[PDB]
Parts: sequence; structure tokens; C-alpha cells
Amino acid sequence: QFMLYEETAEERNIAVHRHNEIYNNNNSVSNENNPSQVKENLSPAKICPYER
Amino acid sequence: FRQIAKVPYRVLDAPSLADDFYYSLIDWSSTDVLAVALGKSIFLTDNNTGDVVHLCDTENEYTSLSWIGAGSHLAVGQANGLVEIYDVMKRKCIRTLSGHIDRVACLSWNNHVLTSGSRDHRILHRDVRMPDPFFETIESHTQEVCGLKWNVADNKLASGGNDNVVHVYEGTSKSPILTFDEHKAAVKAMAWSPHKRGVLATGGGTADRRLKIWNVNTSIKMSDIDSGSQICNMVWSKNTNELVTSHGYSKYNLTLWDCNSMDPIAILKGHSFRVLHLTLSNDGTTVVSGAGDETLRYWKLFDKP
Repeated sequence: QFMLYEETAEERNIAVHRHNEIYNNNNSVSNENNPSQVKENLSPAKICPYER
Repeated sequence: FRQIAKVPYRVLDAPSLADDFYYSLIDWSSTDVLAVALGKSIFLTDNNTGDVVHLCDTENEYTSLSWIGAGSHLAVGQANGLVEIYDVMKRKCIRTLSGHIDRVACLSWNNHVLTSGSRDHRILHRDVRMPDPFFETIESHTQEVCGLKWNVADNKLASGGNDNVVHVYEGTSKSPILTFDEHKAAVKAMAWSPHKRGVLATGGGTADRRLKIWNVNTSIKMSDIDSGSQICNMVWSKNTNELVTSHGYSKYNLTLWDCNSMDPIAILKGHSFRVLHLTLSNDGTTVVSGAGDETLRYWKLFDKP
């Protein structure tokens, strides 16, 4: 019920290109011994969690 | 206290359907078209025809999708942060939106506003009629934003992070009006009640497992229930005051909740991977579930109104 803004082929190529450079720039440092970022994908066998 | 079938009425093969908690790759449009992201491809099924359309591939990975209000356009996110919009009738990519610098795990529409949330820590509001990639940026999570649900009737957004925090915003506003950080785990599964404005459901991950119901705009936790397993997805019944939660570790079920009493009505079994992907049919009768077991299951759960 409104008009979506539609890209020219050229407009897309600009957008893609800029994005790819912004993206490849921001190499941010991480802690490879910290599993937060992926915590919800560790099954409890891997969490190996609390007791004895 | 009413009868509810224990077996799906349709099972579709969904090869390559992701087994990643943070994805939710299955959406049923207001025009009755089911959209599903399988690895590097997106497929559509007409529920009325049984017709299958294969639009778009990527060298990357598809990572989120959300139908526009009217069901004419599909919004699609990628692992590299790119967000694109597809004209489904035309089968062409209408536009290509930058802004994110890391995967876009969640997307949500409020009419002409499209909103994306990413593993950079940002949420972006985008005027979809405008030539600008985005008009507002929100950095209120300190980890991946993995849940995002607009109200539309209320003018309210909910966001849920891997930082275990939930925020509620008034419209397109940069600062949240409310913050709930009780949960002890990721909050990806959240849903607004269509029956009562300002009511929000949120569900925690492995270390939390809780279903909480919040009365926003009065600031009260109306309910809080140990569901006993990781909550991975969620859907509020349109035709009835009931909630469906889908589960990960260590119970791969859907559970159907009453809401008036906060009691489980039924537990739906079958999936052999966590039930990560979930969506409600446009007529409100059917819930489709998906898992890394590469199946989509159709559960007839509700009646006409």
C-alpha cells in the first residue's frame, strides 16, 4: 500500500562496492577462548556444566 | 481442555536448512506464500498451488528473512551484513542495503520501515521508499542482536540480544523506553500479543529456559515460567489467546501454552534437531516448524475465527 524505492543497476553496484569495503575494513579483534558469541549452539555435553 | 493433533499433516523436505540457534529462516506471508532459506538459496511455496519458486542465490549465506506487511516483497539478510529486498511477483532484487558490517540474523517490518539487527551490535531503521540505506541507527546491545519484533498496531519495537537483554522502543526512537535484563541467556524468541496491546512474550536460551510475559507500558512481569529447555522460537496465536514456543536443548518439541493459566496445553514431538525455525499461517490455523533435521512440519493447531 506504498511505493518501494527501486534501484538502478548502477545504484546497486555502488551500494555493493561501498559495503564490501566498509565490511573488509572493520577487522575487529576477538578472544578465541570466549564462546559467548556462539553459546546458544553448544549442547550441554559441550557445556559439561555444573555438578559433581 | 480441547483436542489437538499430535502428528503434522504435512512434512516437506528442507535440505540444508541451518542448525544455527541465531537464525529463523521460515516465514509465512499475508499472501499465503511460505519463504524458506536453505543454505545459499531461497525458495517460495504457494500454499494454494503447491507451486515452488526458486528466487535468488548468494555466494555467501542467507541469514534472515521477513515478508513485507502486504506480502508483495521479501526482505533478506546475509552473513556479510548485506540486506536486500525482492519483488516476489517480478522475481527481481528491488534494492541492496548496506550499513551492517557483520551478519544480519534478524529483520522486522513496520509498514515502510524495515529494521535489521546484526552481529555487529547495531539495529538499523530503514525507510524503504527512501534512497538512503538507513535513517536511524541504534546501539543498545553489547552483543549480537538476535531478536527483533515490531508491533505495528502499538507503535513499538522489541529487541533481544545475545547479551541476555531485552529492550522496548517507542517507534523509531533511538533510546529504549524499557529494558528487561532478567534472562540468563540469549533472547531470540519473542512475540507481541495481538489480543492485548503492550503485552510482550520473551523466551531464554539454554542457561535460562524461561518464558516471561511482560506488560510493557505498565512495567510488570505478568508471568515467568521455567519451560525446562532452551527456547529457540515463538509465535502468538491469532485465532486464540495461546502461545507456541519451539525448543532446543534438550527437548526438541513445540509446546502450546494457554496464557490465561500459563499452562502447557500440548507438547508436539518429532524433530531430531532443535526446533529453530517457526511461523504462523496467515489464516492462523497452522504452525510450520523447521530444524536442522531438514524437515518442515505443518501442525494444524487452531480453528477459523
